[PDB]
Amino acid sequence: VVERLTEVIQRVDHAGNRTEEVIPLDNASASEIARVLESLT
Amino acid sequence: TAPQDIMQSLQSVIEQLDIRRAQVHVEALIVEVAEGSNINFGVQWASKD
Repeated sequence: VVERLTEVIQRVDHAGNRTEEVIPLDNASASEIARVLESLT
Repeated sequence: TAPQDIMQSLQSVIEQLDIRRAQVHVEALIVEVAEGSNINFGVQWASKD
């Protein structure tokens, strides 16, 4: 029974995986796009 | 000095305001032709008393 809850959690611990990435911007200003994309949500 | 968006605007303005100017050669011509004349003819007398 512990086996599953090593299974469940460390499978569920995958589900909420949150990683960050830097996307460059060749034309638009990053400060605009940061206001626009944050006005949606 | 501006953000990446405003810059790309101000580069297309400066590119279009940087054009080569033409120069002009302005001649004036001031002409004047004058022609005068006059004529004067008359007799006069005098005498004693």
